[PDB]
Amino acid sequence: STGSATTTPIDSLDDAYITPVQIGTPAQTLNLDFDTGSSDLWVFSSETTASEVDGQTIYTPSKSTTAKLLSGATWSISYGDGSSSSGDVYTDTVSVGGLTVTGQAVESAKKVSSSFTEDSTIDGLLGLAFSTLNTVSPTQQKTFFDNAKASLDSPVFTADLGYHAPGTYNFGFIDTTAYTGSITYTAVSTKQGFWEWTSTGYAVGSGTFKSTSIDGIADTGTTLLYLPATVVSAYWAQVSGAKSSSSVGGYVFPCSATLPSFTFGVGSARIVIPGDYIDFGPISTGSSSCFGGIQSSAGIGINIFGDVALKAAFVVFNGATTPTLGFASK
Ligand SMILES: NC(=O)NC1CCCCC1
Repeated sequence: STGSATTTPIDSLDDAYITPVQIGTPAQTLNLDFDTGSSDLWVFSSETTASEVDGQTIYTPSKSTTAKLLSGATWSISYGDGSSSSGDVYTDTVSVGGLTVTGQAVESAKKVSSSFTEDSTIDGLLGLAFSTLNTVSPTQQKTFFDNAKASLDSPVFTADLGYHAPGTYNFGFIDTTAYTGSITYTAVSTKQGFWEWTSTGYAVGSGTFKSTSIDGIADTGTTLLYLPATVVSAYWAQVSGAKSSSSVGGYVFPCSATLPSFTFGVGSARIVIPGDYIDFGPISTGSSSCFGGIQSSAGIGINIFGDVALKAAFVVFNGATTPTLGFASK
């Protein structure tokens, strides 16, 4: 089997991407944030505290003839950005882009934090990291990808995120028309439950490539590119008037600037992030200070190849017995 679904930016900055997901019988279509940095499929629901719902589409398990309460199971998650959600669990039929899993754990939110309530465009998350990070207790549950894997033509999914445009998530096949050149594969460590890999180095604009190992995660659920302070300082030193602002919470730059590109290494290959991809716009409406798309990871404890990096590539998440990542230009 295979599936193929279009992913759409939630706003004009590509702050996140939503992909329609069919849940239940008859189908209830919710727009989920596909997140390769977490392992829970959770939804706004008929159980969510009413004051915490503001425009999201909800899953109502009582209207699905295939929903079953997973007796005793609860979940509770806290993300890197400080947001959180918790609730109970149903099993139900879940389809993505024509690919169907029966008996998927659908985590129903009883509570969500303010950042979720305040984002009317995201109806929940669909986690695509390794199932070892799933929060369900007392019986940990499998991701949608882990449940689908055995039925797929090939045990893979691909992320093809657009810059200010729709893209695609494919399951079970590699669309050889979606990228240029060849795919370079690189080793993955699953020891922290993430798609964790080591970049071979970087370049700023037309500068010389610096060969240096940068361990980090491929995370579709993180907006920005978080890298060591040495690397980030080197990038923003090329932008007149850029500075790290403690008050704003990262590097800012004059909105009048033209930003340089940023290149990262995948083995002997190179992925170039155009400068425009690094512009996240005014810090506040009408400001001439703009927020940077490359930020320090110093305060995180891990480097994160988030959407700024991934949307410059066609990315293969290879879930073979020994997982690997693949990157191609496009
Ligand atoms: N994706 C995140 O922001 N945090 C993850 C940490 C590991 C457990 C699942 C959530």
